Amino acid sequence: TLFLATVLVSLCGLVGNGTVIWLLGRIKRNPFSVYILNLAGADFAFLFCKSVRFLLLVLNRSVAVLNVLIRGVTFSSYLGGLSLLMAVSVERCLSVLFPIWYRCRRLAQLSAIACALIWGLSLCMGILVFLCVHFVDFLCDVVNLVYNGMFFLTFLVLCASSLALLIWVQCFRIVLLTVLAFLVLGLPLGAGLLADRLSPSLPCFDILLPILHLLSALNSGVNPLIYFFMGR
Amino acid sequence: QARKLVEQLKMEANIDRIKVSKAAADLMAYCEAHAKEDPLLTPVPASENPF
Amino acid sequence: TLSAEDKAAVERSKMIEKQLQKDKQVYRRTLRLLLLGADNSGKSTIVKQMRIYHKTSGIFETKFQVDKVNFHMFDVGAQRDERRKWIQCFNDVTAIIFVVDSSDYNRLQEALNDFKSIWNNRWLRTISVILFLNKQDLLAEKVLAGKSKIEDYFPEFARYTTPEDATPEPGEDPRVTRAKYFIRKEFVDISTASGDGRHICYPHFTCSVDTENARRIFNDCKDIILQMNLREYNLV
Amino acid sequence: VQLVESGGGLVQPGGSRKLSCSASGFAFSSFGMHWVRQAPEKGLEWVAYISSGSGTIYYADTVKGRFTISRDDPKNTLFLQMTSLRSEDTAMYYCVRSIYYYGSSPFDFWGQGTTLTVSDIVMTQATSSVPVTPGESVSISCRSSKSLLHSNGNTYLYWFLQRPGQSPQLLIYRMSNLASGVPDRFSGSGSGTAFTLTISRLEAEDVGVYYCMQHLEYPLTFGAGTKLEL
Amino acid sequence: ELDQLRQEAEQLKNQIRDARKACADATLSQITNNIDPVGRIQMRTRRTLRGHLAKIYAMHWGTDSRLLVSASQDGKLIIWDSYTTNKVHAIPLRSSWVMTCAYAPSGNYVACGGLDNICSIYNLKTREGNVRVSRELAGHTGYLSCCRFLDDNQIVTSSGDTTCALWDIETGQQTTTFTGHTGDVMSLSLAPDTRLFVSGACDASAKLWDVREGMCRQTFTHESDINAICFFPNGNAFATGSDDATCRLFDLRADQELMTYSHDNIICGITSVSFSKSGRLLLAGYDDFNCNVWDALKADRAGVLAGHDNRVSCLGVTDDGMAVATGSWDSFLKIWN
Ligand SMILES: COc1ccccc1/C=C/C=O
Repeated sequence: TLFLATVLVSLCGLVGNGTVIWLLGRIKRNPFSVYILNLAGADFAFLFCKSVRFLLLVLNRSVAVLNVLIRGVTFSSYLGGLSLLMAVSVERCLSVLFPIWYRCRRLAQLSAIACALIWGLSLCMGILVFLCVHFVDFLCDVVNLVYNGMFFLTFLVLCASSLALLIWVQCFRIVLLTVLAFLVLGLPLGAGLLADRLSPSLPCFDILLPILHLLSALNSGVNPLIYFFMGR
Repeated sequence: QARKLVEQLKMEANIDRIKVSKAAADLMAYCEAHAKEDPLLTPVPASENPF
Repeated sequence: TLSAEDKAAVERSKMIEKQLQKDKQVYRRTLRLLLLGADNSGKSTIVKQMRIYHKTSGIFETKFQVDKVNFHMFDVGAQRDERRKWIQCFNDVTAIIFVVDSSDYNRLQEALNDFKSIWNNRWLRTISVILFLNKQDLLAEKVLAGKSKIEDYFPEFARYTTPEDATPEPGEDPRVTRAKYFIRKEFVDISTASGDGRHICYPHFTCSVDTENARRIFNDCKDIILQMNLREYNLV
Repeated sequence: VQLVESGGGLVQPGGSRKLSCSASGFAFSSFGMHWVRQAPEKGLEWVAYISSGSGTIYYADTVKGRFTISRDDPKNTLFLQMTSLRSEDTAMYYCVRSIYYYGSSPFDFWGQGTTLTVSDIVMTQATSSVPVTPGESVSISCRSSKSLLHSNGNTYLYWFLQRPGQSPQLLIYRMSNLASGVPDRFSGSGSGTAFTLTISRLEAEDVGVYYCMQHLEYPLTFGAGTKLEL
Repeated sequence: ELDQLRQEAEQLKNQIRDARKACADATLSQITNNIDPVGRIQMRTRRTLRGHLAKIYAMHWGTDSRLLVSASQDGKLIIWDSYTTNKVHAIPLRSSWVMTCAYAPSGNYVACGGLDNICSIYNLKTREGNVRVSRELAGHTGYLSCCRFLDDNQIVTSSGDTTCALWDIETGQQTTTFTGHTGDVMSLSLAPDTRLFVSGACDASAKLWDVREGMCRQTFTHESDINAICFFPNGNAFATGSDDATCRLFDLRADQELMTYSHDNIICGITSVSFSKSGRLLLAGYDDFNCNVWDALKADRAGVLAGHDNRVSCLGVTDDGMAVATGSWDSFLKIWN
């Protein structure tokens, strides 16, 4: 049924993510490449854990506690997974509005600091929401808002950056797609959070989930493919 | 300005050349004599290699 | 496994590496420029202009900063006519500044030849050229006299009309600008004949009394940096 | 190169004193700096070491905690702040220049020293005094409890000479190399745990106390030193 | 009478050509045809050095086969320890445009030079403890392309003014000037006996000079600029790598072109040429971003280094033959073994 290809498509996405983490590390290192490498690594961790879940579930020779690990890291694979794009897009705009600053006066390690600080504020507040989503019933509800706040602004900023670059390229085919390429990468991650936070609102995807898990695998399917076209 | 060229070329013409065979033999003999001396030709064992 | 002396040597190496990182920041924050031209071309006048207002030695350096951006501009003296061998040291300069005397028509043709040699050079194939058509106060005084027509040296001028494009806003005789734009196009054609990445020619009209040359260089170098950002960072 | 130290004198026990050595005539900021001492009638004893860049500081066992070494590179001066002094800390304190790279000679220049009075690879030099006459070859021997031949290839032994009433002067660095400015008559040889310094054709103005110093591992241990008298 | 002088010169050149052909009874390939080939020579990057900030234009080994000096366009002259990768010195140059660096045989001095037309000789064994510019030789009218030491007091420098020079460092004067070339002299190799040296220039011709007497003994003729030159270890042959993708091996005792190392798949220019200790391996750096190891006798390719991202600008084989150091325009030196 679904797992006939869902495992296959997920493994294909895993292979593609290995391919992109491999090509980016053997190609020259530029500030945008650090962020793309980090995004590929995040998707690598998520898909490796997911594939381990398929391995331990199809064989069933486990306790299905990896699931408890997945949800709890997922809320961090979203925020960071969006924030990184946010970061990149902002940096992308800074590459054109302030070219001398970006080429000359920018800290070479600023990319590797903004990444690993995004994660430092992605999981630190992302694992915490899991520690608050299920464990505590009626408390730390304001904290949840922060996660949906820091997310929302991020998404907005991403748009407010990406569209900006568009209006800069029209105030200046393959080039055009790249500019808003990253935003379609943010297309699922905004939706996945919308799916996750509104799953109890309209829960009827028990049958769809096996297809959705394929779709999520399909979500991870073209994800390494677009890492190349917008990271070549 | 052109007599220097003719004098230099006269000095270069009156040299004592040797047959190319003897020079080739000398180069081959030098390469054979110092054959087990350069690690690049015959790789030295990793114990004697400082790199 | 290292000895005490070996550890001290490693620490000295790390200190050297620290000074090298500081020197790397200094080297990156400065923009290297190379200034070329002929003896007729007004070239020391330009270095004087951007210095005052901002032996057998070979390399001359003229540092100057515009809007908190440092520029190191290098002029190559005490070298012979052949240039194909020391031009490889300038594979990484931000821009090559070529100064061509627009006043002298007789030597103009060889100026185009030098520009072509610079443009189509296997080492400067990724190096933009900022072009200064210098000595134009002399160009106006030469074209408003009628004693030297470009047709006597460039036969194609008689069939050239000024394009429906920009014009010098202040009072300029409408065929002064015709001749000036013809000189400009004679270089623009060579630039656009074989174009690539980072290989764009910025033409500018300048004089000795002009004090805005540094701003022109800064704007052109900023555009060069923008293009390298758009290329090395995959934006185009 | 000149290196003059000051700050000595009488200190009542339990006091505190700041020794300062000012270095003029060389790149102080690129040289590691040692503090050594000599008791009133005894041998040399390493006290402290501050590396170039102030990133590696080492102290002796009889010195750790009480003494703080520091350097002011812009002012070109190194300071030893001595707290809770004892009667065993009375000595002439010498400040020793020492650079470290491939081929470098540490312990080249020694200061004139400051006299302060308070009111482990053991290296043995059995010959405490060797009678000598000018014009004859002499040999001074040193042993060690641990072989100094490091795996890299070089043995870290240093031979110093201290003429009467003067500061120690480096003779041989790393057991076979000859210092800069020392006559070719001095030679060093040996293997790990056994070293010999040979002076061929001894000529007066080379008499005094000869010391052996190990540099394989901190702390650096000296020897009693053989006293060559005319 | 310029016609008469030109006619006499043409007749003399024809006599030289006829005499040089009269001694070419056999070619090096014919004699070498029987000895067994080297086989694949695969050398791996053991140590890589990552200190410089810009393109490396030159290196030179020390006579201890341990230390090496590298010159970069960033105005730095770094003396590296090969075994431990440690940086022993980092001399800041007064001019950032450096094309040549030299390490004295004694290890005391190091020479740099470039577009400044000055040969700057730096002292490394000073009591002050910092590297200082010992002297600045300032007599050339063109860029320096190569400087090599004869001893601690004499240097030989090739310049773009079509002239080479032999300088006494203490006096600071050109003891001798060599004035035969008609183009930029771009490389320079010193004979092991240090009594002769071959200089390659942009006139597609190498010239052999007597240091003591100042004359040009014999001139060898390539079809482009000679960018690198290096004696055979014997001292009776040398190799010139040129802009056309050829490294040619000439012999002094026969005044010939013994062999031409070239391949149809190489269309780039040879930047650097060096010999293995035995002389049987000719290593050449290329604009193709990689170094090719040729068999100096069979004229066949033996191996490829291929570990650089930009053009290999300098190459050097240690005196003991342990390693071949390659310096490219990617700011990295690589020690191959
Ligand atoms: C299952 O959640 C999702 C739903 C739709 C699209 C993506 C995801 C998850 C992506 C991983 O970060």
